[PDB]
Amino acid sequence: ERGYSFSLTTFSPSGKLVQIEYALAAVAGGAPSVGIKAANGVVLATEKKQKSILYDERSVHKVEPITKHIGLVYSGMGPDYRVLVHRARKLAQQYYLVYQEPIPTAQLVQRVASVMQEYTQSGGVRPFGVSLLICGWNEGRPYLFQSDPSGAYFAWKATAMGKNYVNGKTFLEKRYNEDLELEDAIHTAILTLKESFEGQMTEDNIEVGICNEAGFRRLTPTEVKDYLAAIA
Amino acid sequence: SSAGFDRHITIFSPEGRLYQVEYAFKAINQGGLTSVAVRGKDCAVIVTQKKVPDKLLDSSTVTHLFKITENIGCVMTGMTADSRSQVQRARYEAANWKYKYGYEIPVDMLCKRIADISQVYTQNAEMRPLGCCMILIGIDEEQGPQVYKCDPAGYYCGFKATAAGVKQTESTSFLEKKVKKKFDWTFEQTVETAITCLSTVLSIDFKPSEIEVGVVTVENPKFRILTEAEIDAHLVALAE
Amino acid sequence: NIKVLMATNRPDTLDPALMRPGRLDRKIEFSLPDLEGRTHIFKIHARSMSVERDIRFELLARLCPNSTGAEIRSVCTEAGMFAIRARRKIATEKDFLEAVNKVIKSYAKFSATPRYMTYN
Amino acid sequence: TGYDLSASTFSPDGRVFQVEYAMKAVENSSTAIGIRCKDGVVFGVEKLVLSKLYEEGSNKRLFNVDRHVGMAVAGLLADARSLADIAREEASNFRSNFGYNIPLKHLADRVAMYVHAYTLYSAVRPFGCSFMLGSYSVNDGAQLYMIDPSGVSYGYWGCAIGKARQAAKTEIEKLQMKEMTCRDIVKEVAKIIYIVHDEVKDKAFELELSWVGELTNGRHEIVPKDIREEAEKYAKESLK
Amino acid sequence: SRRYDSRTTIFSPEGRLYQVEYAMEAIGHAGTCLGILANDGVLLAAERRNIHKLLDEVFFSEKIYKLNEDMACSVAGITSDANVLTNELRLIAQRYLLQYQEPIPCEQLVTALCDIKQAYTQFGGKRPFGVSLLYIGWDKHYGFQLYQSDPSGNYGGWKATCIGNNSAAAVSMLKQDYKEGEMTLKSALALAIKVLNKTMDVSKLSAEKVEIATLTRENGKTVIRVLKQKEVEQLIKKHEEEEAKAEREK
Amino acid sequence: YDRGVNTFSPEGRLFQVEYAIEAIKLGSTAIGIQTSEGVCLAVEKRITSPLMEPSSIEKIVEIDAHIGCAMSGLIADAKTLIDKARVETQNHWFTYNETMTVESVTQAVSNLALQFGEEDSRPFGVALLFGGVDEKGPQLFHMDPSGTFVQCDARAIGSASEGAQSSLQEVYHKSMTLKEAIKSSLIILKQVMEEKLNATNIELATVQPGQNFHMFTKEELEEVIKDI
Amino acid sequence: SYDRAITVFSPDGHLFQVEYAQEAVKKGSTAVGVRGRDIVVLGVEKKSVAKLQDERTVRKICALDDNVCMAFAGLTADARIVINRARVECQSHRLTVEDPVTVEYITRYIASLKQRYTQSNGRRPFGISALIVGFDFDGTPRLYQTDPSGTYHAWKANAIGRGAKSVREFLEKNYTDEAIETDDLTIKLVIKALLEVVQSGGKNIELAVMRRDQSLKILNPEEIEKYVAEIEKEKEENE
Amino acid sequence: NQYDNDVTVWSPQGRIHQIEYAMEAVKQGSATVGLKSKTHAVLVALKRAQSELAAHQKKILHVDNHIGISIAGLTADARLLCNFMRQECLDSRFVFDRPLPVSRLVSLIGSKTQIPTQRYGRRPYGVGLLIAGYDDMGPHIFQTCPSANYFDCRAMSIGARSQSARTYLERHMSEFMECNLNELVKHGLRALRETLPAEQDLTTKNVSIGIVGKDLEFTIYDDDDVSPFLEGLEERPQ
Repeated sequence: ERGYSFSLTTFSPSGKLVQIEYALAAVAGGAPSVGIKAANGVVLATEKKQKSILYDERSVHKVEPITKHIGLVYSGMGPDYRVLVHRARKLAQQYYLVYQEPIPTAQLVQRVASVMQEYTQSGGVRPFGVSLLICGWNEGRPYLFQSDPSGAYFAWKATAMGKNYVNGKTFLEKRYNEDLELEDAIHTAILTLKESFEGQMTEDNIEVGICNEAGFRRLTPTEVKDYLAAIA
Repeated sequence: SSAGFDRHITIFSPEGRLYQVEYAFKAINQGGLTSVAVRGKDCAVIVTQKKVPDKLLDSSTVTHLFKITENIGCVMTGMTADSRSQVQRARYEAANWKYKYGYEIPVDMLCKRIADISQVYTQNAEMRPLGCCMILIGIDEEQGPQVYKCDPAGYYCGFKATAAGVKQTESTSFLEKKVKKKFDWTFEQTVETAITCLSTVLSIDFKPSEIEVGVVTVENPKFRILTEAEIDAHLVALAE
Repeated sequence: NIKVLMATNRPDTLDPALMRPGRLDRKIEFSLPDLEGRTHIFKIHARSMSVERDIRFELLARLCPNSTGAEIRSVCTEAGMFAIRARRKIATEKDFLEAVNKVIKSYAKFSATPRYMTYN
Repeated sequence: TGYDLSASTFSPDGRVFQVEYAMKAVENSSTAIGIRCKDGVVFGVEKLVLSKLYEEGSNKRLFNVDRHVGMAVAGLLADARSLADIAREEASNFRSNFGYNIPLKHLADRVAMYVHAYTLYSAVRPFGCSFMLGSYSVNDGAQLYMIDPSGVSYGYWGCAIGKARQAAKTEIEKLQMKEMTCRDIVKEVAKIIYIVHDEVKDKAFELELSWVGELTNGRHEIVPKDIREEAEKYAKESLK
Repeated sequence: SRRYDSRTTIFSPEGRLYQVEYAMEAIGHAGTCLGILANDGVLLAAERRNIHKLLDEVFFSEKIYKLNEDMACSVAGITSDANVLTNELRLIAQRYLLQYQEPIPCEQLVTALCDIKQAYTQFGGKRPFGVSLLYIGWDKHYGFQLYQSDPSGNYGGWKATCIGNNSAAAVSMLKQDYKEGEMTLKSALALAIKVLNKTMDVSKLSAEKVEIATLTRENGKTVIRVLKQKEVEQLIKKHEEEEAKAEREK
Repeated sequence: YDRGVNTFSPEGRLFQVEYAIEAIKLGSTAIGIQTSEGVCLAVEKRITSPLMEPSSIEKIVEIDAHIGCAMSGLIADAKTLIDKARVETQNHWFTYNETMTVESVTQAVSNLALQFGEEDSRPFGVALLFGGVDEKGPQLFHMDPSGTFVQCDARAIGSASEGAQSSLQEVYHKSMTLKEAIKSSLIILKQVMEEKLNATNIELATVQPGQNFHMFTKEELEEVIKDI
Repeated sequence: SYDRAITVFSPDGHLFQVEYAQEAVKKGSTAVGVRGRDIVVLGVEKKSVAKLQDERTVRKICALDDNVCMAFAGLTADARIVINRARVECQSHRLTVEDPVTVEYITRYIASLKQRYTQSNGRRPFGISALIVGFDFDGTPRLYQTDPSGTYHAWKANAIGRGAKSVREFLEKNYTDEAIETDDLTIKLVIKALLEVVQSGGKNIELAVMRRDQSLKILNPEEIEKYVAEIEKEKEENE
Repeated sequence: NQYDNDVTVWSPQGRIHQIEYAMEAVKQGSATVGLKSKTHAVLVALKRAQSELAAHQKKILHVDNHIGISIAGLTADARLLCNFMRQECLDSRFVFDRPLPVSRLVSLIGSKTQIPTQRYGRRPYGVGLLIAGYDDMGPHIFQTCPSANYFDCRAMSIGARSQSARTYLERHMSEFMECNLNELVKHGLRALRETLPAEQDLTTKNVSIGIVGKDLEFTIYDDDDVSPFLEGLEERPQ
């Protein structure tokens, strides 16, 4: 537009990236979420409270598929979320055009991490305020990855981001464990999302997606209401 | 809180904020307008008003009811220039949907498009974030009428009955008191709530030359702005 | 009755600067030495200690820009300064001016003494 | 401090100061009014002669964009000529492309989106010009649009731009748009252009009048100010 | 427009580049890497930053990046910036293999990287790279090599090296434990596990926290051997045996 | 307060051009004199130390055969204008088959004396002295960083400018000859220099219709100084 | 792209970044060099070597052609690009005019490049001084130094880096025309001049020569100790 | 004074300061006076010199076969709008094979000098044009400004203390219409002799006079064809 193109993200006198720290604080101001890998597939749980009774929960979805076997949720701000959602949507399809093969999630988080780290340095932008959880079932062992505004990427067994992630972190330190089943991950995931919720949790509050090894399937409020019935 | 230039451009505060968007959320409030959208069973009603401070200004130009396509209407709040500059991008992207994909655009996707362009206005640091507030209605296959709202923060957003602008912090509190009940929604029930929800706010109970009502209804799904005579028919039809 | 007086460093700020034209007058800007006026500060300094007649004040004047009378007061100082350091008595032109080209540059390493950056 | 300098920064109370400074930059310029009748649009600009300055007919703030559309600029002058060249070029694009003469609505949109388009970046400054647009076509009627430096374009029966703005639009509600022929409306403008801007501020002045409508058969031109000379014949007789 | 500029390029009025110093201060955090004087072998050392019991350990390399048949590198500092530099650097090595049908020697691989980091320091108004990474490998001419990177782009070849700020004590320990041509890889690995014992503050050197990647020249394999924990643990018990033996002098 | 690099003053003119004029004052001096027979010219090399070789320093480069030059201030800024001004003279000769006049050279340089900015960095810090003989006779010229190009009959520059001009109008008239002017320059030079005048400090440069070329060699200057 | 003037005029007439960025020249390694009538000799000092580690990668005397030697001060990082660009320039000169590269041409290349590298938009100026010594075609030896201003400038001998006033003041007591009537007097002249330079323990003194037709010879630490031997024995003869 | 920075920033009073500072650069130039009759146009300038030995810097420069302009202020920008002036003359001279009228030339100067007064990092042009020529409808005397507002006058003057020239011209504007050239020119440079202090000439070596006519192509006279015009003037009063 002008060619100003100077990076407003600079180093501190201590040596700390300041905008990445403040962006991680903006991650900490976001909605809580937790995701657990257990021995056949990966269950992602998010926590969506509409600010009024006027609202519609049928419109906006948080668990958003990327392929027919790859899901992706966040903990941060939605308007910065959907941009790299769409960037991952376009980005997987060049892999499906070149190699003619379902893209591995390991390759996704490499490339999306390259986009985000490459975006922290470019001409005059703030970084994204989004911390992603990316799941999927490739080659027989289901994966769960987490990215962040620093462009880094981790490989967690069962983590949690958003509000009270040290509370859900210590809760997922002991209560999460060696190996479960697909339904057994849902129980402890709804419990650890029931760590920091309000006085009621319905089919409109939570929204839970899974990855089978045979393929992705986002769940419906019928079973989302049936499992949390059965408080966790 | 503040550190550096965070009170000036769209970069982060130490607390996690970004002040330019939360200035844009009260960039709407200079307009002086209440606008309420109500989704009925088979219909949806936009209600607005106008201010005519001169006798020399027209009644034919100041209508905020802008038509996007022949199945999609919209109404605008916030400041005027950002509102109209949003409209040609809405019309233009609707027309490119018609050229590229060959079928009529759902009202859902246009708010994702406008929300993403408003994100690109927010994301890049050297361009103003367009302090207008976008409100849509429309008809979809087997999904009834729909209402959506696009704030200048970049999220597509749409509910059962929503209103943003100046006075709407209490208007949403009235619509919570009016929606959650055992009442259904007929046509004149939706129109008769669309006036009275606003007349509870302003407490004026005024002439039918002030509120502009655009409506859509699945008998004839084309967006339609009511004539003043049938507006008067509703407005004295509510007076028992 | 005495029409007071005013002295300061920078023209700042705007409000006292816009108030004075309604009352005060005679705003002058230093000045500061002229290229031919740097020898005048050397004239009063020509009576200092013992000055050799071979010294040319017009030669060293141009070498020290924006030195006013303060920075060239050190010239005739560094003259007598290094004079006693070398145990000699008088100071010829070439004597101290070799140290003067140092006193301008070596003291300009940390700051070149601009006033442009003060108000800017 | 720091909130008024750039154009792309919101102020914490929620408005843009460079736009607000652009609004009152036109406030220092002289008064130029306009009004439409039932079959035409009458302009009038009061112009300033102190002692000698210019030959009669210098830098005329009445322009001529298309065959049937004209300007009446007030404010800073150079950017008004830039808008005259751009609106000229836009009428050339519509005339070349779609085969028929430009309606005043599209011209108001395509100019007003540029005037808005220079209020979103710190590359440029917002414009400091405001102008009238008068026109007449038999399938259209007489329209009169008003563009401010902020980018808002809408429709008057009559308007006024200048120092003496409110006092020069106070009296227009005395006149009647609906019945009067524009041949009366010429002297009905010149009476208050002679009345407003009293001569204690500036000693002398000089009047321009430009008149498009049904009598001129679509073509916009300046009236021959000598011909019928109806202005000062009424104006010297209008002091008592 | 220019009063929002942060001026990342200009000299600062005391003598030094102001930004490259604060670049090096970020390398001073969060990193620990070193390599050893070794014939018929060369080793790298790595310190686990995230040693929590909740990671997956499915990457099969946490701080070692294999960028050719014959070479590798060790990320220090901001990790994903090195995840730009290894894509760029791997593409440089592979295009040299395209242009010549011959494996890339390490020196011009190093300069081919450091001209880019240097290219961001010289001009741009741009945030510099914040990674100072190591290099190992084989070549036709010079056998085995080690190299060092800077955000300024100045590189040096070592025989025992320093990443990062905690490794200056490792440089004092390496000069105090110096030799000339002894590998005998159990001596080099005993010295390396010794240095990571006495430099790193956590006692007894837990077997998860460290990582060793070796490179043995085999014709024509040139094996980049990344060793598992089962051959880490008996090395740790070997060094603890040597500490229990060597402490008997007093 | 680093403001716009292209911003006017309150007086006011260009800030950075006005700052550029002060950069001429710390440069070395020079003397030009227009003669009816030709143009003589003088400069001082300003030897810094006996380490340095004295004859590698250039203050006079000769643009065409028939157009001399004299540079000042920062030399490395001057070299670019020299090398491109030569290209403009050659382009004149290869479109036109005639010698580019001494005037149009300095239009062809001073039209880009001001090209600084961000789009479309700093102005030049040189004050040139152009000599030469076209068909209009021996012309002596002078350009500044501002591009304000004017003819000067007998121009001084640099640090010595005030005393050299001021002393120089006293000793100049309309019918100066060449060898009068050549020894009329070195008097001013040995007044204004700080090192002792000898065979290594200064260099002369003359250009005439009938004494050409007649460039600049040593041991002429030995005869020139010893006539004092 | 990147439109911003970094280097502008100060109100007292100076450029900053040119006349300030010579401090990076002032805080680097020292390097001296004289020219003999037959064999030149240049050398870097204050190497500050780790003395247990590698040394060929910190070699900061290099070649462009065999005709031309390098030597520089300041931070070496910015000097690397100047060297490689100088090499790419001096090869196409071989592709043109078939004589080898004259040293004055390549010094005008580094000087002109460094000038337009100060002049342009958005570019930090180089902080190096450098020396370019080479016995040209027709057997004549000469030398030049650079400048971050970009003013090539022919000396008879060198002092750049830390304490250039010290060694540059010292070589006035060198320049008797006896030195150098012999090439061993030129080399031991350089090392004896580097006695007044930093520590001079026989470790940080790296010298290199060029015998007017030969490729440049990096001398091992073999006769540097013998020149320290005849220099210290000469100082034993000095009293 | 933080809003005195750039051309982008509006004032809180509504006056963009860079334009005002460029008007100050207009006033610092020397005086020049352009005035027309019904049948001719005459513009007269006053040169100044740097020193005694340097020749006086010229003002009036030839542009077309009928268009001539004076100048005050900067010089390099005068060469810039000079070269643009030539190029837009011989463009339409190349295409339409007719000369350009003046009144559509100056809109290219306004639309030329407009864009460097709006976008960031662009200064205005310190410029002092007094345009004069023929179209078919006679003579014209225009003036410009760095704000790009061009005025069709019958007589103006710009430069140092040029207001005294105006207050000369207003009491003779009723008599500056019918008269032919020989008294029109001296009626011109009487305003120049009021732009000076009253104790020095009014010499021959400095004043330059340019005329454009119907049977008279645009011509610049320089001290020596000027010497027949300066003869026979009245003495300056006591």
